[PDB]
Amino acid sequence: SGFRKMAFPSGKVEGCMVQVTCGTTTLNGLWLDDVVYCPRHVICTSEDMLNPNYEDLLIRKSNHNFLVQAGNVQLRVIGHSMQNCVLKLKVDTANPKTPKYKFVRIQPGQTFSVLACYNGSPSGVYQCAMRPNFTIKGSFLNGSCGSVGFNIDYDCVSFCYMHHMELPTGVHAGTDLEGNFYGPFVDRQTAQAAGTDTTITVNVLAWLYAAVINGDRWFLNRFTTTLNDFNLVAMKYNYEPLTQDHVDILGPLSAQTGIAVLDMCASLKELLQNGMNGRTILGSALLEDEFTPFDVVRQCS
Amino acid sequence: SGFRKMAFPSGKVEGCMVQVTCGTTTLNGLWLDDVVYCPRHVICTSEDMLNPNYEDLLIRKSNHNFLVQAGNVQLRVIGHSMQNCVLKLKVDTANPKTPKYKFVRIQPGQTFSVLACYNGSPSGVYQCAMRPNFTIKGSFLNGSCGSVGFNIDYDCVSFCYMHHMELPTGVHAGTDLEGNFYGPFVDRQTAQAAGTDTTITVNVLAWLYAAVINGDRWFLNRFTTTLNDFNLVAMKYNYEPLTQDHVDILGPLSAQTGIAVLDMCASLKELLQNGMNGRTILGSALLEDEFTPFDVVRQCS
Ligand SMILES: c1ccc(-n2cnnn2)cc1
Ligand SMILES: [Cl-]
Ligand SMILES: [Cl-]
Repeated sequence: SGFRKMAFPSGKVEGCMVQVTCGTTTLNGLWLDDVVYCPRHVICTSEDMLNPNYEDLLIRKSNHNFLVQAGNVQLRVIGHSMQNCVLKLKVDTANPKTPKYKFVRIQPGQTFSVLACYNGSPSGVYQCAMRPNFTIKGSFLNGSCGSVGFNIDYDCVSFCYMHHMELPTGVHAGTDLEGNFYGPFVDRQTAQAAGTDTTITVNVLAWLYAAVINGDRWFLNRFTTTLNDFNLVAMKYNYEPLTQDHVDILGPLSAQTGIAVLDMCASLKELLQNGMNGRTILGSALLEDEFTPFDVVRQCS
Repeated sequence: SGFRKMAFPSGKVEGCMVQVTCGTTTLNGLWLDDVVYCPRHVICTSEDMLNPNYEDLLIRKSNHNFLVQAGNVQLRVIGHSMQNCVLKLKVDTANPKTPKYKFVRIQPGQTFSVLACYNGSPSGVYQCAMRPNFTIKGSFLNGSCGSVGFNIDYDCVSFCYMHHMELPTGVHAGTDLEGNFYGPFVDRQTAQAAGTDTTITVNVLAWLYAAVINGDRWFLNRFTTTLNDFNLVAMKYNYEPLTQDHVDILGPLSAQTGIAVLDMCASLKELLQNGMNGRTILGSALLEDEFTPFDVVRQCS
């Protein structure tokens, strides 16, 4: 028993991280087979921050303008191209530690592991969720650009996030591995701000199911609710709408615990009105929204 | 910016994990140089566990009683002995992936990373503190015995923990890598309970520094206090005594923020007496005590 924010083992991603330099700028890159992937903003200088013309800046570069380094080894670049907001440096060696892998774009609510890295060297690993406003709440300092997010299901690494920038409220924005941004953001230093965030309702419900599995029952009640009345209440606390999709997805946890989805919704409505009155759930005094239904089954018996 | 609970990158340890079987029991082992380390309880039947004599059960075993699998490869056991509550299985092959390592014993209040494993295969990684009552709050299911805890300093892995059991309240107990238990526990099926736990004061203060550095400041105040006055409030609230050594360790952070420890104690005093007056600090409605000063300095600089 127990329940914790748990990241994937990071070893397979570790053997892929390198350092990319261009001009006076150093950040991280991702070395798979004979390609290194990194943010395209590595090629910008001082007055290329507001309105860069990336196609114009790239055509002016030669291969020897890019210094790639894996530990002590210097890799040698033999070609370059751009795909959306990601740069692809072709190199003369294939990475011997390349795992089985794939690129996947995730949706709001999904979780993944981040491997934070500086100068091509891993620093730590933690779990994040894609927020409804298309940002993540991470821990990134100067030099962390090019760090990646991933899942590992059944020995295959799925890459889903590459870090590009921090927004004014202290939250983080990036792309998939095909270089398309999550949300309406752009790789320019013009003023930009995230939309107001909301709580991920389906995830909170999954976590209440986890608490019941781990032996907590104090917050249940004898009521139920319609799906519509639930949504009218929950939106007044900045919770995301629960859909029939989400109801279907909680079917297995429902069946294991014998508490119907709409009964558990009634419990959530009550918690929102009352708070916790000194108690905790799985060691938390807030309602947690960064564990998916799939994360709950994986971690629990 | 941002602040997250973060494990060390786990790859140097992932390369050391194997499966060990004796009769019908399977669990995890640690393969370093030409030895495999695992809990001595692997040799026990259900009935043995009620009241085991390990001296006698062990002399009755031989090398071929133990099956050791690294991936799909059998390791041959050529010797066997016991050190305290850990079994040492000598094998014919040195681990080509052995990192630079040593065995260390940690103190209460110190943190470390856990690599949860099942049938010799790494499953997840998370951070824990050694509680004052010598348990940890982990997440473990059957088959997790022999999973290990560790820190990394430069290139050197310091191994500090091996998982042995779950207590009735859902918390976890284990040994160092020399087989000595943390806390007053024994490796048998008998009645055992965790002592009443206490809050780690110096860590709570570290986390208040992290909050301030990340722009959370509401809980600050004009006041200061004394070690003596504070300690008498702490004793009442089941907080550990704060010592002059703790005050010194927090030195870098006092400097960085301009808030002195005894100033921060006044803030903490009010929070214990009054409450959080609703709010949250770094996304928590609890006072968090599982981050050390080093953890905070590491992450934030
Ligand atoms: C704009 C956005 C992000 C960055 N950085 C990424 N890693 N360090 N800095 C630099 C300029
Ligand atoms: Cl998804
Ligand atoms: Cl309220």
